[PDB]
Amino acid sequence: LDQLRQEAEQLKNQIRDARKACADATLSQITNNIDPVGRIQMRTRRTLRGHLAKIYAMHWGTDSRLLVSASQDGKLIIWDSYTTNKVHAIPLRSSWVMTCAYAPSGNYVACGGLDNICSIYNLKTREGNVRVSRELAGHTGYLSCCRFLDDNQIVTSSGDTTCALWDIETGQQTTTFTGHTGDVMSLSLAPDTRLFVSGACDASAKLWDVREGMCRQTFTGHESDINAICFFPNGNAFATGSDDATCRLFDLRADQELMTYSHDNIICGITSVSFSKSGRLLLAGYDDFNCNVWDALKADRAGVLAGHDNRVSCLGVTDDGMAVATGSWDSFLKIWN
Amino acid sequence: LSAEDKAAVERSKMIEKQLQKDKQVYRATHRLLLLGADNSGKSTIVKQMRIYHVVKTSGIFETKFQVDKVNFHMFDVGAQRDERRKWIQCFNDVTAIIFVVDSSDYNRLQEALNDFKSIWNNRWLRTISVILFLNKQDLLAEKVLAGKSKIEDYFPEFARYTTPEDATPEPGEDPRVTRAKYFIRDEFLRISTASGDGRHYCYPHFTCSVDTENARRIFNDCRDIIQRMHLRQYELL
Amino acid sequence: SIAQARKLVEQLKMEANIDRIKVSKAAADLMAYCEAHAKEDPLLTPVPASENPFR
Amino acid sequence: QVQLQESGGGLVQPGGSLRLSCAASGFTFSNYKMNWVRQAPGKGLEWVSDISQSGASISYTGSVKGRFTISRDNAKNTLYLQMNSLKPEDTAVYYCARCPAPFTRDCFDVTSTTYAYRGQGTQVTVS
Amino acid sequence: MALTFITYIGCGLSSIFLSVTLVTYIAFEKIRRDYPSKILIQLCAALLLLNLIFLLDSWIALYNTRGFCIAVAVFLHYFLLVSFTWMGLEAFHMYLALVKVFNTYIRKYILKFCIVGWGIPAVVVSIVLTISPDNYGIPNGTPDDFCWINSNVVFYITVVGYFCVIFLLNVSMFIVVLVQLCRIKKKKQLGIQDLRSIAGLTFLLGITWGFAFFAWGVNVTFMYLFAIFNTLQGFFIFIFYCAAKENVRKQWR
Ligand SMILES: C[C@]12CC[C@H](O)CC1=CC[C@@H]1[C@@H]2CC[C@]2(C)C(=O)CC[C@@H]12
Repeated sequence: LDQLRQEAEQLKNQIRDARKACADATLSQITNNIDPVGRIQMRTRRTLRGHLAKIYAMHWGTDSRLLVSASQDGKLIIWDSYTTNKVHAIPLRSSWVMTCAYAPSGNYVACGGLDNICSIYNLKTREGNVRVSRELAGHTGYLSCCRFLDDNQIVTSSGDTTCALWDIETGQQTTTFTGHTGDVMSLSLAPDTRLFVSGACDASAKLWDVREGMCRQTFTGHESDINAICFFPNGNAFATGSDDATCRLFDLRADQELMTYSHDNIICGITSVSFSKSGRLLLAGYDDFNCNVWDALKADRAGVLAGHDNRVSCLGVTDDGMAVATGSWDSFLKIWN
Repeated sequence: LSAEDKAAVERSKMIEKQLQKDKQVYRATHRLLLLGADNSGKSTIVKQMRIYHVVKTSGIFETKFQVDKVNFHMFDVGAQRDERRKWIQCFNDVTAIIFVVDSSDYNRLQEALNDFKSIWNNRWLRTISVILFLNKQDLLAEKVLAGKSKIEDYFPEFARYTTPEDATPEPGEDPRVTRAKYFIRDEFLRISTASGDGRHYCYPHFTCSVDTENARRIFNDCRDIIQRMHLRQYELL
Repeated sequence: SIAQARKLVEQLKMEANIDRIKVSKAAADLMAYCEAHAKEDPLLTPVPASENPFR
Repeated sequence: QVQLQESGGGLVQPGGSLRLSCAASGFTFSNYKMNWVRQAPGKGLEWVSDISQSGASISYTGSVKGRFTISRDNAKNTLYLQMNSLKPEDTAVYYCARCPAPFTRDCFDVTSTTYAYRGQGTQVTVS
Repeated sequence: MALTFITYIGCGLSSIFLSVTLVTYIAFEKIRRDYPSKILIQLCAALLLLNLIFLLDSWIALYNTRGFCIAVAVFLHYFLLVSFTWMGLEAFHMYLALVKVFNTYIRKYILKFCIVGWGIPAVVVSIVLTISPDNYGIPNGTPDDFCWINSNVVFYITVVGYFCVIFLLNVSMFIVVLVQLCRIKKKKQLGIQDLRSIAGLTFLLGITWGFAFFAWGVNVTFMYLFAIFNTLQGFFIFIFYCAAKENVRKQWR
């Protein structure tokens, strides 16, 4: 510790100098000849209601039709977005769920919360009633996010500053990703399911490797807690929403700052971040009851999604990109197209 | 409307019915968040209310107690890290926050004051009333009667403090005990009545370990909280 | 602690050896992906209500 | 990234004055409520003082009401703590901590262990 | 001839501002989530219907036909009873929010209130019609040619007695609310919004309808006072419950 601190400081200085030398021109002047997105107007095509307490998590399905929503009344509801029909109202043992995931195959739904347990529910079962398939209890802190990897592996970030890749069939924790000093708030899987980024309570996001968990990269550009994270569609970049009322677009294999999405009249922190189908639009939900839409390549607001009383706390974009569904703390889901 | 679509809608309505049955139970019960450090007799209070009226790394422990045929669901955190910045936002819709404070020891008294200040002035925790419990008044009685620990050592303002005229004396209590007890209560109330502006209100109590009236006190304070909320709906407050 | 500092310095040593591309090339790749997939973006270009399935 | 560097503080006679400086980098200093905490040997983290944005809400703990003062310079990106008269009891490691979530009134878990937005700290020994 | 002009202008102002209140509360669903607003909209609609039908009955000199006069008298009586029942229902609601505070949830609260608010007056009107349809042929009416109850024997039970029960309940709940307010204001912790809001409660509960006792005896000044506040009940409700709320004004812009 006598010289380890100094060595770490000088190594960080060297990394910063390398990053500075690696930056020729920022994204501002690179995308200077691109025509603007052009004042996107989006309206509430669907309004989904039936949750009692605040809706705190949601996740779109791969078919872009069914979406799962987890609300703090201990309720897990799968909605058919087209007909606004709710399927599989799943009751939870712990009414403090903070995250929900929908398996890519659509056969399982994950939910976790303050009970330190990730419950995997089997949607398609012979008996016909949804039941808990597997309870994963290895974390010592609240589960903030969870994402299905291959219908048998699940990556869950907890409040004990650790991520964990599990093995649902055996119920044991396969790999543990450590390195965060603050509790991890969100995680996003890469399109190829070989990488994933995690944003925690520190000013840093970490790109890990699911195969061995050796934590390739760390990006430090924010100033407060990072509440949301999501890759670009191509998997070579990701956007982070933090608590300092700013969004930031980092790029893999460059370790750089591409864009900062913020405005002077914005003071509430970001809560959820998602991308459009082509990655041109970045949909960010805020604590001022809005879902400001940004042009990713030009960093200017393109549209605002009103109609929510409390904070949004969750939003997702369909795999085909037809619609965007935003939850809220007023217990109402809004689907926009 | 296809025949398959008819069944899908019919299943949803048979879902809607269950959700309506669940809403009857969710609204009947009042959820209470129980805070407090390790020194406070939080576990003793939990045990007292659990026995009186009706898992290795669990993050939340839930106890439900029914008084006057109304149910209260009280949650205290278990295996959670000391950083409460994030998971405290999950309790924005609780009826009240039971803030138990060990009034005996003073090495961490100011820590409890800072915890109360942080809870009070929180954007997502505003409009939530706190049922402040000043537990273990007996231990404070012996500690202040022996005259071994001086209050002005930790809080210098105790020297220029006198018991308020509105303070109700406890029979058989020495004036020094009452003065110190009400000094602690007023020290908490000073933070309480500084930014609430009628949105939320604090309910101090001089609880002990022997006493069994904690459930009744919580019931009365929750009744007052809901009455104030309903009056605020009419903008009467 | 000594172990924590050792782990941190080893992590920084590992992170200081990866090769990174110039920011201009990454920006060009981002533009190319956002230009070659614009036609497939329903939110970018609003489709007529005929094939829009959310009425 | 966010980094807080503490300077000043060390061996001092019981009655001297020490100035503790804290240089902040990686964030907009004026938008956060800066703090000052201490950890005595074997006593754990203990809150000492805090100051809101551009001052105007200076507060202290009971033990140092009349001795310690806290100021900040947003232009110089610095937070200062002046200790006019030291006692042998308050020898400790002092940490310049920063509240999270800018533009806020509360300040959560600053005294919690492994707080992210906390400096390395400086040792102050009084004897 | 000053009573007619003041009554007309009061009813017209009440009608227009009640229509404004209904359109504001219906077009904007962000300010009608709670039960008090869902009862306020019903009461405002009932009062708007009452004022409109009273204006129509006063203005139209239909003292020749037996059908239209009876129909308008029946509908005016029904709307009066509906307004009284809705004020009583607001009082009963505040009983379930301040006196009995626990276990107050019942399925379809507003539906069960609308069943009673528009149902019991309908039953009373149906009974008074089926006993004698001529009871509404040709005193609350200004001249002797005003379509109104002519029995003067069912007028006491169907109007006065109903109003007496409603007024007793409303004044009891008003006293209870005042008691709670006074208790709260006398809990000093360490050492015009209140008066503006309480007047809104007074007009919402129809306490000003109690001047009818003093106008029965006579008491020309009390008669004028009764004629002024009661007709302006809708306008005052709009002032103290639509414009007074800050969220409504913010959402207007
Ligand atoms: C005011 C009121 C009763 C209340 C109505 O809103 C308006 C109405 C006009 C005619 C009045 C009547 C009260 C009783 C009166 C005053 C009579 O006996 C002569 C005319 C009658």
